[PDB]
Amino acid sequence: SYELIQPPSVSVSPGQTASITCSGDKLGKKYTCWYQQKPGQSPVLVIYQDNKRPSGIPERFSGSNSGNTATLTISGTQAMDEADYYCQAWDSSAVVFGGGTKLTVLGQPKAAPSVTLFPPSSEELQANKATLVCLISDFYPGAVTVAWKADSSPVKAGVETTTPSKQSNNKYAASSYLSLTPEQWKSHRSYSCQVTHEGSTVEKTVAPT
Amino acid sequence: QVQLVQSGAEVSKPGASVKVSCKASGYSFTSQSLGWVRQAPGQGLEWMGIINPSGGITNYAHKFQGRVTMTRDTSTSTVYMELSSLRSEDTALYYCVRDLSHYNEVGHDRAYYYGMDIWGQGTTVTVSSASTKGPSVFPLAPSGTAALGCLVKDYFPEPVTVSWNSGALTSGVHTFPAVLQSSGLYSLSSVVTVPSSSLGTQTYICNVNHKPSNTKVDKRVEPKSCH
Ligand SMILES: *[C@@H]1O[C@H](CO)[C@@H](O[C@@H]2O[C@H](CO)[C@@H](O[C@@H]3O[C@H](CO)[C@@H](O)[C@H](O)[C@@H]3O)[C@H](O)[C@H]2NC(C)=O)[C@H](O)[C@H]1NC(C)=O
Repeated sequence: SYELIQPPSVSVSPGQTASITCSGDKLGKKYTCWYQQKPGQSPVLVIYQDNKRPSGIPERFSGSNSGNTATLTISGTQAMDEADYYCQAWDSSAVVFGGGTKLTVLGQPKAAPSVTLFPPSSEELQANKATLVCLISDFYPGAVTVAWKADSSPVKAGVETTTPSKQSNNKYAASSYLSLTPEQWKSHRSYSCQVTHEGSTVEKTVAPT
Repeated sequence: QVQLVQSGAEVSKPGASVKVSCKASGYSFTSQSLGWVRQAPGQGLEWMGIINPSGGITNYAHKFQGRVTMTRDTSTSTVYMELSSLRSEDTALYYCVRDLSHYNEVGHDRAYYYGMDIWGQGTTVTVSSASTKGPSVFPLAPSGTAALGCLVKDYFPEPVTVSWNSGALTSGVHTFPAVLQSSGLYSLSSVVTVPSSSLGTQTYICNVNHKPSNTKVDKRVEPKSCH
């Protein structure tokens, strides 16, 4: 099944030019769309047929589709342009969406995340349950990806992560939980929480000892 | 004056079915195809399918074949989406969309790709069989500044309020949004960063309050044994 690859986050400053790419096998052969979803409202069509703007869409928004990549370009970005952007194409009449790109208009310098990894409390282990809590705080822009590791092997099941929310200091925070059996907890030497933020990874590690 | 208005929010049990409607207006109902796009909380957009009101032919995404039925009533300018055998991962915001494209799969001679130009406000669908349940609270003990908190686990339905030391401690406190587990119950965490020098002298108690179940629990977060 066809797939479109978008970067999860893209940052610019007010008045700068933002460029969001979307990659797919021979994407230049197909028609592409771009949708803008602001927090709390429905998506809005900003670009259709690779480079056409619906009436009422500002001319700052432009699109291009060539080779294997489609690109949405926003010149002179304003604060109101902060939103999630989705590319969209078709694979045998079936609509396909990209993963989405969070666009951030930087209102403060970037900040690396602070990562704290909590082992299961003895009160939870005594209740025949076990939950790992990875808390991420004080980062900006508000976009992180969390990856759990059993020793050195990735864990996929039992992982639940919240969307980054704003703190009182205008910075962002997020949480991720790894639920497993108490026996899964003792059977491994260590568990790891990897938080990648703006291309660099910060990881913490806990052990049953 | 083209607009799509959708039905109200729904809560459904796993295994059952849910039917959402969408009323179109501002244009001739039979002239454009209508489809459904859903979005799990915090996730991306996921297309479900479309129906051509002129003829009633449908085209569903492969993931939903056998589970979804889309119908239309031209007299009322309304389309419907029925999803059956509901599972927890069907909890999402369901968007009604107008697709100006022409698909061969719904009777058009020449396929033509345009896009979805009008979106409804969306219909929230929650899948869980849980009833009102008070939360259990577990401590996130700490070992310069130290991080401590408490885990508010398996409650229903949102929301839960969390304060620290009966509201006396507010600086550095962050209560995270809740996450819906596959069990159908909500869970969140509340953290507070404190100075390490206080851990032997200052007691830390988080106060949870679940109004739907009249549950108030106070949990003391002691430091751990080791360093
Ligand atoms: C022109 O052709 C269309 C088919 O392309 C005919 O539409 C079909 O009409 C039948 C009879 O009305 C529909 O079945 C009935 O639906 C009603 C809905 O209330 C129900 O009460 C009946 O028990 C029966 O199921 C059928 O759904 C419909 N097909 C489509 C695709 O819409 C139409 O009748 C033809 N026109 C003339 C003048 O013959």
